[PDB]
Amino acid sequence: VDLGDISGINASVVNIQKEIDRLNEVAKNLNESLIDL
Amino acid sequence: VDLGDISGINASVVNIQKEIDRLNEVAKNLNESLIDL
Amino acid sequence: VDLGDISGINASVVNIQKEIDRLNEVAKNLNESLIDL
Amino acid sequence: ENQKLIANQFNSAIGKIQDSLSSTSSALGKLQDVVNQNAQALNTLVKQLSSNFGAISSVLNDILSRLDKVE
Amino acid sequence: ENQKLIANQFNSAIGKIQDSLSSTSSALGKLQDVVNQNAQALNTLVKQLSSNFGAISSVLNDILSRLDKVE
Amino acid sequence: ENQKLIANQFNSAIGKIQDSLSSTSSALGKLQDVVNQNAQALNTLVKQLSSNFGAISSVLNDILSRLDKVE
Repeated sequence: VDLGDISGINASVVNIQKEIDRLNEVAKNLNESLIDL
Repeated sequence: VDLGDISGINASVVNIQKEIDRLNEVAKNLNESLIDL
Repeated sequence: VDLGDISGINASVVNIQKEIDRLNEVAKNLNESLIDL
Repeated sequence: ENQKLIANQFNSAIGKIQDSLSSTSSALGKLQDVVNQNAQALNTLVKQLSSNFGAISSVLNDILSRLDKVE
Repeated sequence: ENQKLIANQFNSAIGKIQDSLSSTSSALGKLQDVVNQNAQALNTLVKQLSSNFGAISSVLNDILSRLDKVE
Repeated sequence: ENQKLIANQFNSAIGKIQDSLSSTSSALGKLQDVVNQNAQALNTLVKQLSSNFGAISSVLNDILSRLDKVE
């Protein structure tokens, strides 16, 4: 008996930390775009 | 024979409903920021 | 012996390509909203 | 005239940002639904696999037991 | 002068919001790719597990059958 | 007066867009955490399933072997 091999089944990981960091950076930098007449 | 125990393998769930609700709330409230000269 | 049937276990797929395309379309169209006095 | 231009451009930009926020909310909702469905699917698979390997362990134990009875 | 200030601040804010929208689009695309890959992976695992437990069921059935033939 | 109105509306809109960007960042972070946890979970399940079917294959091989020794 030779059972099927499943060792190849793999699940990727996501690395969107750059984009989350950029979103928070822009949410912080938008205070430099406020208008002070 | 004692097969390996897998009962501990668990997958978390995500609950970003607060953030989706906030996004829709802001998309609705941005009509209060339109300019009417 | 009749082992349990797992063939019904299925994982959905996500199709948010419309929304990603709309986000990029808006990021491109926001150049038409820049102010040129 | 310049004030009307600023106001029109700002209203256009706010409309486009509202569209973008609605698109982001829809995308996050769909991703939440799919990730939660796959989480429930993996949990159901883990549970039923636990049951199935339990059954396999029991039947292999019975086999080995009577087996041993044979010789 | 105040109009030029409003225009400059608005252009800066629109540039930053364009950057944020591009970042959100990239993040949603990556999350879509990864969630879809894991969905295909779970589906492939479920299929091949179905086949594998089918084989195990068949071989255990043959074992129990000849087994029964023994005694 | 109209300049103060434009400035106030723009500051309000930038505040709301900052809130929306913080919400999107939080949502993307939570989705990343959950997708990565489910990825690690599927990988752990695949590994331990490989080990478990390896054990099952070995024990079925031993069974079939002594089995064959029987008749």
